[PDB]
Amino acid sequence: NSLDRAQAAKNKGNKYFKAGKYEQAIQCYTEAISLCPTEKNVDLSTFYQNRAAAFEQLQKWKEVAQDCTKAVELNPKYVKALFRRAKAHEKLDNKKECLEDVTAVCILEGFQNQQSMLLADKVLKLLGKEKAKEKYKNREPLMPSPQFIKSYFSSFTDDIISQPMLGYLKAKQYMEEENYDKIISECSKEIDAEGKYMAEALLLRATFYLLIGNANAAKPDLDKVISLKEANVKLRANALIKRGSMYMQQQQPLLSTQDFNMAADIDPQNADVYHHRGQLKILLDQVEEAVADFDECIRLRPESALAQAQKCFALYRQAYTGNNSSQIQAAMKGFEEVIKKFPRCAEGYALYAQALTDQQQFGKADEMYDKCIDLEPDNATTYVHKGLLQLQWKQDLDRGLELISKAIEIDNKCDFAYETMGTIEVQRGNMEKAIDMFNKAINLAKSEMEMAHLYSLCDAAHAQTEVAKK
Amino acid sequence: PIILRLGSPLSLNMARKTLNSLEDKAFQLTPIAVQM
Repeated sequence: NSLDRAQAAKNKGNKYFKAGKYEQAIQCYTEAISLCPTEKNVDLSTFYQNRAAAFEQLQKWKEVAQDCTKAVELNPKYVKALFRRAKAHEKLDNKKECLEDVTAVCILEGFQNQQSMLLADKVLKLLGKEKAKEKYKNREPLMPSPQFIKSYFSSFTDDIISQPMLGYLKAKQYMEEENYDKIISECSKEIDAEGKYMAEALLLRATFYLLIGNANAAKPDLDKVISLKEANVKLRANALIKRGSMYMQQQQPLLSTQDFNMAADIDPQNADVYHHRGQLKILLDQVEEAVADFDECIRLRPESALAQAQKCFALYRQAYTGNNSSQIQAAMKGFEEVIKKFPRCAEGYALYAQALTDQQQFGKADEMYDKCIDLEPDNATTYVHKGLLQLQWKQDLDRGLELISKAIEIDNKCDFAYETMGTIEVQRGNMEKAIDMFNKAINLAKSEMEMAHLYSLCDAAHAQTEVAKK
Repeated sequence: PIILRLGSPLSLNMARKTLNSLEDKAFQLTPIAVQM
């Protein structure tokens, strides 16, 4: 009965444990370690894990990881020992080791334990945020394509800075000639000389700071345009739109809405404010606030195809969230009415295809994406949409890779496509090629938040290969 | 976690939420996750 003597020592250590006498419980567990036959892996791993619990209440995290480690050697799939070591590594700032332990925990649990997944999600965000910060320091900025720049400014009508010409004047001519890399220089000459186009150059320089991914240099310019009350209200409203979007990009919903609300108050008929705020309201699932902004866009732009396509999709999300099939079909038929009234609005088809995919009509959604290729053949994002469709629809990873690769041929500076290709290589099991695609998107991401998400995908991939080695 | 992309249409920003969901399932549907 040599094993009964080990459990007897373990059971008295449990009574010291419940009385708060952890040092005396540790000695009983140590006595149980000695009396357990080496042939009994499970019982011996139990005794090590119990002693790690006593070390945990004393908050001696080093001894916790040590005892959990020995317990895993006897019971390699001891989920309680692996998870306790993951918590121990978190306290010791062993984030990579904590991620690897909690990765094995989630796999053994079938991803069914919210407690384990919250810990993995917590350490993944921290690891990705750290690397995104250090990489964003000395990252060289890339100027996006002219097609992206013109599409960005075409989403504004009241910005002034994009208007044609009838320091800053030289910057406006470099812009009309698509020589964007020298716009920031000529704008600084106005600000340094404090000319009459000072607020415009301050706003135009901040815009291209954002366009090259330098949100840290755009913030002081946006702050300054907003502080100048004498400046044109159109320039302050446009600067508040861009500072609010940057706030939302940095996970600041409250400051974002404050800037958008102030933009609407100081410039009540600026349709850019209602257009860009409503798009954020949809992303935040604040639907009734979105239709209100999109209804104002229609009121201010009664002939705009996109404005009615927006509101039609906003009405759909309202029916989708309330789950009335009568209202859902009402808004679904509204899409077919929008595409007939505006047959060359590609976003009308894309918003419809999203609603079709949300409601399982994949074949018709692929047709709407095909129509976008007819109208706009050089739009790479539509091929990303078709690729994402092939994953949700048929799980055809080969055809999905070909469509995502097609978007790269059109726009090799599309970080969204590289992220989708790495996601596919994870699903196929090619972890090294997946990290390869994630890194190419990192060097292309436009914000630090996007870069942190991509770095998290890398650490999750690397952690799985380490778990695979055992 | 709203990952907002600069200068993108609404349909593209909607696809980010779809990509996030597909990334979660991709890591749960890897050879190492099923063989353990």
